[PDB]
Amino acid sequence: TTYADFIASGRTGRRNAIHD
Amino acid sequence: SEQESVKEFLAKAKEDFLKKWENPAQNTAHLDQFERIKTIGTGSFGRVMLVKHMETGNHYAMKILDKQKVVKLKQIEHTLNEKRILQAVNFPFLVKLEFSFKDNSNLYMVMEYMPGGDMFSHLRRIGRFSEPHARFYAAQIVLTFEYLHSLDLIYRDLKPENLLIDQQGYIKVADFGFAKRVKGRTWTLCGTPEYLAPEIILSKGYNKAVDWWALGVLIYEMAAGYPPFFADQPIQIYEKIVSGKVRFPSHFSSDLKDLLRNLLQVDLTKRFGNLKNGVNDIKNHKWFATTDWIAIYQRKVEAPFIPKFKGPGDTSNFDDYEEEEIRVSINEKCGKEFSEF
Ligand SMILES: Cc1cncc2cccc(S(=O)(=O)N3CCCNC[C@@H]3C)c12
Ligand SMILES: Cc1cncc2cccc(S(=O)(=O)N3CCCNC[C@@H]3C)c12
Repeated sequence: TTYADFIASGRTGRRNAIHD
Repeated sequence: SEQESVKEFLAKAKEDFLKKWENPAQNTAHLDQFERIKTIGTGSFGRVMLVKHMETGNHYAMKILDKQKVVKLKQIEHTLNEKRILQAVNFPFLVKLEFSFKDNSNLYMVMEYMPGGDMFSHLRRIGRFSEPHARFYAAQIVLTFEYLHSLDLIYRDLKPENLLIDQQGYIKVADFGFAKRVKGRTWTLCGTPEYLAPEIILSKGYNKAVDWWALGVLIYEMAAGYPPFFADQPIQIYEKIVSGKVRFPSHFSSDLKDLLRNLLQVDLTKRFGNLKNGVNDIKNHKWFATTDWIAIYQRKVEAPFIPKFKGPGDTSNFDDYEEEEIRVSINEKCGKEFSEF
């Protein structure tokens, strides 16, 4: 399921803004 | 005549904003007036502490920015924008800046404390919100953006991480790091990768329409449990955003999907919020037919989720962070750069 793909992915924690 | 009342509310709000925009509040407290309790959050710019104002006993969230790090990160102008804007605005779903000041080393922004936590933590735990639940939060952002955009403000960092839940279950937008007051186009690459409109990614020159794209991303994530464009690395997210394809979960209602197709619209001549009817293409969309816009503003709708109260200074809805101590140098740093702060 797509949801299972997400929760196993690299970006499930708080995401930072991008710089410069 | 709904629309005429909104116009005059907004005209009055602009006169209020402009007075403060032109004459900003400055140096309204001092570090030594606050007891520091616990670090309750950090980004890649500084750190946020639960503090107690000793003269009143009130609790606040104090953002500390190291001036030398702001300068090295080339965030001078954005930081001046952030404070100038936040001290001028006044809306129920905007976190209140209560005091601001600076010393030799740091800038400080002391805001109202929200013990209920960020939307982000609640969303990840629960998984996804029901359509009605997502719609209650989305409504508050629609109104908030109508307010901000009317003042020529672009917000540029919508995401659940920047939304805090107050003690009535309503939300407050709580970080203005990239907000800017601009007529016409602006060009800075900023935002959060999952939430960036295609015209930002493509270095194209952009406006408030980026906020409405971002609202589509937020509604999608709230209702699905994951973002419409996700991948392990940012360049892979950007490829997905600029492709022009989105897939929706099968449980999304047909009204929700139609809303989102209109907000996640690569074509700027067709994106909702950016047409001749403006924010009214959104407020009148079928997904919003049960939303009483005035009742949301007045905070009369019953919240789907009230975080449990445990004290005005309780921190159990935030994670633990390593404590570091605030060091104030005996020499002034970056005095000229931050003179207006
Ligand atoms: C907001 C702002 C506010 N005050 C002074 C400024 C001086 C130079 C540039 C800006 S600025 O617009 O922030 N800026 C620089 C950041 C990246 N984009 C280019 C653009 C010209 C200022
Ligand atoms: C916990 C908290 C609690 N109360 C008020 C707050 C006001 C602004 C920011 C926060 S904060 O969440 O610490 N915070 C900033 C740090 C980076 N993440 C974004 C988020 C809005 C508050």
